[PDB]
Amino acid sequence: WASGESFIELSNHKFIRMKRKLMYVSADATKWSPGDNSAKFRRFTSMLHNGLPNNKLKNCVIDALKQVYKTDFFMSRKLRNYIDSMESLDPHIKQFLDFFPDGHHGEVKGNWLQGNLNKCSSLFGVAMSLLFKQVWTNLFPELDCFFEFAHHSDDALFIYGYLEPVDDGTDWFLFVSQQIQAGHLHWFSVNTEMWKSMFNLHEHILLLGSIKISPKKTTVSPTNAEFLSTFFEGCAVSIPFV
Amino acid sequence: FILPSKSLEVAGSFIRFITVFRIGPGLVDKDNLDTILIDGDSQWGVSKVMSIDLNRLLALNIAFEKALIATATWFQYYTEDQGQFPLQYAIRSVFANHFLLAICQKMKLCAIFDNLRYLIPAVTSLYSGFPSLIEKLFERPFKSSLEVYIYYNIKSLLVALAQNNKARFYSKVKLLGLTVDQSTVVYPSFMSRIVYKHYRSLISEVTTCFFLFEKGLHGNMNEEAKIHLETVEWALKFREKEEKYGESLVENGYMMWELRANAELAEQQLYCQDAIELAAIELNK
Amino acid sequence: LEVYIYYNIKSLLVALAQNNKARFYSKVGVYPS
Amino acid sequence: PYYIPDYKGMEPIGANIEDLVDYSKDWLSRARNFSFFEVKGTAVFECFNSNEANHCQRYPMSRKPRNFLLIQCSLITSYKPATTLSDQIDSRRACSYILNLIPDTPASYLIHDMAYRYINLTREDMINYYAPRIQFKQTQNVREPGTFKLTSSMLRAESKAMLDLLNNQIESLNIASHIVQSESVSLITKILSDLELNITTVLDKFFQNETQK
Amino acid sequence: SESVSLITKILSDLELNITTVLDKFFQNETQK
Repeated sequence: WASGESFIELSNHKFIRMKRKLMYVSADATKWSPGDNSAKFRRFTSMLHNGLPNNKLKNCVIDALKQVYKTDFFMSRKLRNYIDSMESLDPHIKQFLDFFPDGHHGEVKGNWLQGNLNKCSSLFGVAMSLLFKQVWTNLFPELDCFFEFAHHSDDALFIYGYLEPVDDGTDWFLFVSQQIQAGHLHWFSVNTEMWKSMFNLHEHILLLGSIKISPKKTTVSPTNAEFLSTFFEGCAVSIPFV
Repeated sequence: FILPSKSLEVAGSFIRFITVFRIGPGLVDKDNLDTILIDGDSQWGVSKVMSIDLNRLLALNIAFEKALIATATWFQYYTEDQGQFPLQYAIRSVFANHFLLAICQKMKLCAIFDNLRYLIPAVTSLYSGFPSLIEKLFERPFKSSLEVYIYYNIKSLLVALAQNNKARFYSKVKLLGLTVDQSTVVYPSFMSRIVYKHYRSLISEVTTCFFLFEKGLHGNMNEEAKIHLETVEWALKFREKEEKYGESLVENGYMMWELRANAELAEQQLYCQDAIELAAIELNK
Repeated sequence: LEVYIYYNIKSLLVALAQNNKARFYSKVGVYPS
Repeated sequence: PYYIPDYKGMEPIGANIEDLVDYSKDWLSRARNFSFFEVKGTAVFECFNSNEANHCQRYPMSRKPRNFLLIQCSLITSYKPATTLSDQIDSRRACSYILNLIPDTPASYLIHDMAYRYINLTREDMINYYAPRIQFKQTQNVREPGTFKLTSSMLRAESKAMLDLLNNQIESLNIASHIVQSESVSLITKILSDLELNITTVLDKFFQNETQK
Repeated sequence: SESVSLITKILSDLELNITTVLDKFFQNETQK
């Protein structure tokens, strides 16, 4: 996609040249995070298409998800023994002990506590990313943008293709202003550095499904041999031999 | 000199000892000795009563082997990077560094190297979330001089790595089978005077240093209270959202019109039913 | 270059003023390069 | 034979993609802040300095950098692995060396007392001290091999006080100061420099040529 | 910050490695 060139169509049968550029985002989107609602999977499996003729297995999966919703967290013995002494740090320790009604076990909801739902969560993330792709394509039918991703275990790689002015002239800015004043309010976020708006919309749409791109440990870089090579090596090897 | 102490096979016990040695080149820190007994042109330093546990004792027992293994790993990685055997100077420098890191097993250094593993790529890329990773470095107090030395090295290395992003220019390279416009930009070693060609070798150096710290201190009570409090805090946040927005709405998820009329519902631990349905449709396609 | 030299001077002098005073009035040290 | 039960399931709801498109139009119409920060080189330095200031504010300062070297030692020559005979010879010479010095601190006093007690052990005690348990026999002082008993009579006042102390807040170094960083880098640089001074099948071929060399 | 970063980059780039009896003391200490 980047090799080719994009030309936009102004109303009076005119063409504006554009330069296609890419920038990649690496993130651990499907990595289990402590703040997550496992209940979001119930409607997903209610609507996901499977070749099965009936709904017995799908409904059984939904019922399992319902039962795994509420979990009884238990305080480890070492912490219980230790907490009986040195309670100088009263605020947070007091809140933590208040979480336990009887001082031995409390109720945890939503969070599924590092349970093995890797493939389910990754499939959910793929679904939400395809949703963002569809929404962005609907948003700017005129613009020739681009978006492709590929998960690997707990990682991801979102590639955003965007359009930048070639002549550095105001023709692109003039077109954007005309679109804005014509009623297309959303074009305000496209004239300068549209890839930022692409990523912001993508992250917001993911947040609509409770997925949160971590503000740390996510790197975004343009086409770079070293960045891609390190991503692919990280994909290939899981444990350092040392 | 081995003072009496509780038996090391009872958990939580310590063995208390004290060393006296002739002052000379080696693992000598003058300011942390108990005293230096002067003599006739010879000074004898005597340490303080130092108590170590079984984990630290066994870690000290295999310090030489661990340092040698880490040095050989660095040797292989250097040859893979450059293509030529390193000079004896770099070899001896990294052996000294690995030996000193294997000697001093402390939790602060382990955390520091763990964060540095993810700090290096965060300053190599174009944009990233490096401020949070930097803030992670200042969570526990700096107690000894080794920690300050390692912090100073990390700060210099990170600033140097981030400075390379001011000279980014577009070139033409062939990836796979297509010639594309990439954006290129030194990579100073962490424990020598050499420069690398790929920053992945820098990351490998840092990772090798991170794994010189035994997993025993990786499971200290200070690191278990952390996960307990994390789970409890997130549960309490879920309860707060539940009581503010009603249990049914949190557990079942809001609709589109609720989000458009509120816009504060778009948050972690809250999902939009319409969004899940639409994503299921998009994947069904 | 002038700004960098001034910044180094400022840091060194602030550190010396903070430190050497306590390392002065004990009775009748460490000075960074 | 078993049959999967009925359960409940869920019924679909009307989800309009165009509704999401309208919401996204409204969202993108306004101004939003990118959640990632551009790496600059000045920005990382500013972040480090700001966090240094915050760290200094959060913790009380300390002026005593605590110990890190758990076993302080020194060598000038090659080291031969210690055997039992060499252990006996070296313990004798070490006690002779210790008996010359004058202790200044309670730990040094205990050091001197224990060296004196070692030098004042009988021949049978020394034989059983270095003997294996197979040949080991109970004596008056060497209760177990490689150990000796030491009652309170031999220890002086300082050693007894230090033993009494043994038998029975949060602060960080000023990371932002030039003096602390310079002293730390100088000390660890000296330690590392002293740690590099030189001391006064088919795979074997490549091994000896490249790695062993 | 920008000035100190630039000058530190220059200084580090300048440090990078590139591939009678008085004479006895000189060659032993200063020349070495």
